[PDB]
Amino acid sequence: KSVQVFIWLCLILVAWILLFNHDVKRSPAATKVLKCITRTLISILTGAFFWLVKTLLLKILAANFNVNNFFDRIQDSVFHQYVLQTLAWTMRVLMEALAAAYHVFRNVAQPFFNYIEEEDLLRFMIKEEVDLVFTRKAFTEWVVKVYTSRRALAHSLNDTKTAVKQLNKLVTAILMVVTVVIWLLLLEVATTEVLLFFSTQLVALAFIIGSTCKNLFESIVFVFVMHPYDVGDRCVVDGVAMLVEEMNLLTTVFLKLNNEKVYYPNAVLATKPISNYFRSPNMGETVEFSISFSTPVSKIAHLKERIAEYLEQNPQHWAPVHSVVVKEIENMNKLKMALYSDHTITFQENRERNLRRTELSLAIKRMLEDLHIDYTLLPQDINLT
Amino acid sequence: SRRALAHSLNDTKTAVKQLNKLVTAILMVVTVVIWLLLLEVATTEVLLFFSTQLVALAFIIGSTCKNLFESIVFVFVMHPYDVGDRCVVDGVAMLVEEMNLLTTVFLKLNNEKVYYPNAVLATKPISNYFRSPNMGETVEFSISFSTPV
Amino acid sequence: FQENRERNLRRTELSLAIKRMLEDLHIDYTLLPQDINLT
Repeated sequence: KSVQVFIWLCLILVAWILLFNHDVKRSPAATKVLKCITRTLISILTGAFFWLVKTLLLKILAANFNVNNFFDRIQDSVFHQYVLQTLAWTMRVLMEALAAAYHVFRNVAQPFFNYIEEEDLLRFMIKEEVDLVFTRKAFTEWVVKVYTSRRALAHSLNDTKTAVKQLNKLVTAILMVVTVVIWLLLLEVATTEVLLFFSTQLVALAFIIGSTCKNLFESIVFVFVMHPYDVGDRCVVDGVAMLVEEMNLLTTVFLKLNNEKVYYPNAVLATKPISNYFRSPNMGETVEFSISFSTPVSKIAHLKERIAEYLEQNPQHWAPVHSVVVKEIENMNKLKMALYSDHTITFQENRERNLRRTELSLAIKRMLEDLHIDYTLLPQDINLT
Repeated sequence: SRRALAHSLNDTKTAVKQLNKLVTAILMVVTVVIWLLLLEVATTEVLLFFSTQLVALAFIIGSTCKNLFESIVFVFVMHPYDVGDRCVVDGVAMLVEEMNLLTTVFLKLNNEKVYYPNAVLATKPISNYFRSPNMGETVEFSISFSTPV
Repeated sequence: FQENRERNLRRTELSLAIKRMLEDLHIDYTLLPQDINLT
């Protein structure tokens, strides 16, 4: 549409120029109005070119956001469509897009059949498709997680669209003011002195509002170019974790672990480190405990073997890889000990991570209790009088 | 090691490609404006209005391409580290993941992704484990003052 | 230090060796004696 209107306007301008290109001076009054009209056509042509470049910038930004998120958005949409069947166009579909779902899934599954019914999937989709898509409780949990992910993707898309719309409004206002001033200058109504007075007032005001649109530009380049995080991702700033809520050009709203709303200046974040749990791979875990310096090495080996067995017998929560490291020796009476292991998920699920850490700590406590590992304070010698 | 070298080469190629795109856009805008000026279509007053708008916008986007230039001179000229090398910043170790013109992605010991502004790193010390020689070790323990020599 | 896991394991092994060697040598640490006057 933009190129069509641009060609329309340019053809109109050239046609007008050709008609009056001939040197036919109807009257001195006609010349002034003709010059004013031509200046108006040139000014509106410049405005149309500005609009074209503006929409080009907006479209390239939208395409960058698409390459960033629309792939996962379309994947989630396809997964949801496949699940529903078992039980651009992609951008439009994404924009358009618990107990009840679990009940529906259970009803679809054959009675007294915990595993997914192959016949039901086959009748609704091909066997290969069903296998690729693939415990009633596990299926319900997966459906709930997929729905939550789709909702988060929709919220992220809406936030990005709102930010792009606000940026479009701002740049359109800038274009409007630029084109009106361009038309005024072309019309040549103001004399010299007033023009330089306007110029000096303009450089003054330019410094004034530059002191702020510098921060604005930093914020937009931060949110767009670096793109450290998306909506709904858990991030840590200054050592405190929080969840992204709203993406604005000048600010970003975050929710702390205590459901406390926080407002941040986007410009400041550009000068601070940002960590993302959602984008990070499976995260590690650390536990701390201490034992006596007199503990035999055999007990330490037994504890290591028990830890390895416990970790390998629970793959769903902890990966087989693990390590036990001695930190430091305190007066050769206390031996600092720590265990390192990796979850099967990231820190995004804070509640699940905390529960798993508590379970691991309880397991370590029990295992230490059975092994009879004891810690004793340094003996004190007392001389009576 | 071969996989790490391939990843480093790919990251360097991607950074060079992005820099090429940026400089090519700058060249394109420069040449179009040069052609427009040579054609001599605009009159005087509009030319100085364009000039003042240009110096204004130049300050605006300079406030940021200054940091951009600092980041590129940091990643290229100093070249403190490569992809896959373990580095320590502010006393915390991490692993290089992605090399971007404006930022560098690092992974902490807990497999925690971190994003840094490349401009800031230029003003902070950087230590590289991969490029360093064999490292030392220290252990701490205490004994009684009455221990015989 | 690039191999953080290997470095940590080697440090732990060295610490255990130091612990054992100190244990065999019978090196002991004692807190400063405290004098108590009853009433």
